[PDB]
Amino acid sequence: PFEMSQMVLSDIARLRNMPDLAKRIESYQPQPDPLAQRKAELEIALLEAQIAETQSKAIENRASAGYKATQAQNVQSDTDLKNLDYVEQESGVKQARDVQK
Amino acid sequence: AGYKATQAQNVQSDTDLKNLDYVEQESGVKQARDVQK
Repeated sequence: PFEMSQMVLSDIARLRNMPDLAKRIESYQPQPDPLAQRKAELEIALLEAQIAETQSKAIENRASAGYKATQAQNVQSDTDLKNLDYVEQESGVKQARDVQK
Repeated sequence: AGYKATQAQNVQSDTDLKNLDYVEQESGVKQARDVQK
């Protein structure tokens, strides 16, 4: 850490008959930039947001697969109805039913 | 995802109705009901 570098630099300055420069190098306390810490916190928050968004996307994909299976079942039922109607038309059952009424 | 599950449930209900209509048509229940009126 730079704190011990401060001690070494202050000792060098004090030994070379420059005491004022040493008292500065000693009195200097470095402070972190609040903007950088804010940026790091926002980056962490954004990363968790992307994780949540990906989880929600996977859930939506599963739901879409289920609805796309239900649609296939409904299509199969519609196909069965179409086959029944075709059989009735070919065999003349519809004509007989219409004649009856 | 929730709305896409609700849609699946509605599709299942529609399929049940289609099966009921197919059974009624095959068994002639619809013809009897029409004859009654």
